[PDB]
Amino acid sequence: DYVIPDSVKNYDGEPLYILVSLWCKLQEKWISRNDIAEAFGINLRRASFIITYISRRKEKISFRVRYVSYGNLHYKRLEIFIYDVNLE
Amino acid sequence: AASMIMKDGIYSIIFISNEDSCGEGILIKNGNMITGGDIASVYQGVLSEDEDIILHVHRYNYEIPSVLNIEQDYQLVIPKKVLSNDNNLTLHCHVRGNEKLFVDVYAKFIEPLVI
Amino acid sequence: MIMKDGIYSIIFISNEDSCGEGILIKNGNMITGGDIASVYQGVLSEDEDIILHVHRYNYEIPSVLNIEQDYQLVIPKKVLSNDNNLTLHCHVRGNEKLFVDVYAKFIEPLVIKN
Repeated sequence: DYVIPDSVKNYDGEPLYILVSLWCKLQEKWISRNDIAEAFGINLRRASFIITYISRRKEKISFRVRYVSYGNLHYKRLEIFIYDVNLE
Repeated sequence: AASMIMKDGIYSIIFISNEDSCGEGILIKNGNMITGGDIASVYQGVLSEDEDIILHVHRYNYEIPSVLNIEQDYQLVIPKKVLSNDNNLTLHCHVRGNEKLFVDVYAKFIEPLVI
Repeated sequence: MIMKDGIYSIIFISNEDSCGEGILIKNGNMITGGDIASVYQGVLSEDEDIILHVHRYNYEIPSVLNIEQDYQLVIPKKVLSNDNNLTLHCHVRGNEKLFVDVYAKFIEPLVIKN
């Protein structure tokens, strides 16, 4: 299913996307697909969708999203930076 | 500097809304017709061949919010001119009847049509 | 009877248990669609089984069948109908041990009819 980084071990109950967002906030850096899949032991399709879904939950997560060159490998990928998360 | 009728075929698209919500989809152009979809919505339009393209957007997956957070069917306006590039397109598409609401679409050509 | 023109969402699951989601569009005898990593095309010869060509455009993401080139899928007509739900068994041409199970759900007819 998925693994929970030691960074955020103490949030076992929260839904995956909250868990990911919180972890992201703790990196303070632009996070891509591969960064997430790595750290949560999920596959890449799943990692992409998580980013997509997070970006649609603006009442919960405050973030920015750019689409940027990497590599390259002359392509762009979606990266996300998560300011903070509301759990109330 | 070229009109919106350019190559028939299949495109991948990436889009980002004015509030930085995003999505991934595919899009197919076939004559005067535009069809495509993603994980939560589908879209269609006719190339009126003289005007702006009206693209109709319908949500089929209610577990996931619209990228513009609209809770019914809406329409996007796609500009007549598109400007072109080498297998890459960047488009500004606003919601019909409200210009402050929009998506930036990054489209990449994959393949011609088999017929 | 015969499958309806329109836009379909599809879910597919392989024998290696990878799964994925895509869209599929039917426009007469022309079948086209794709997902996050690959796209597909075929024509309904309307007398045989349908051959569907799968092309990978994003190799940063694995095929659900873990094939890392272009391949062909076989879709049998027998199961295609005019229902709003469809379930399909589709194997790789020349290899039945490699396959995907597809569930198709009808969303919407086409804007210019026939």
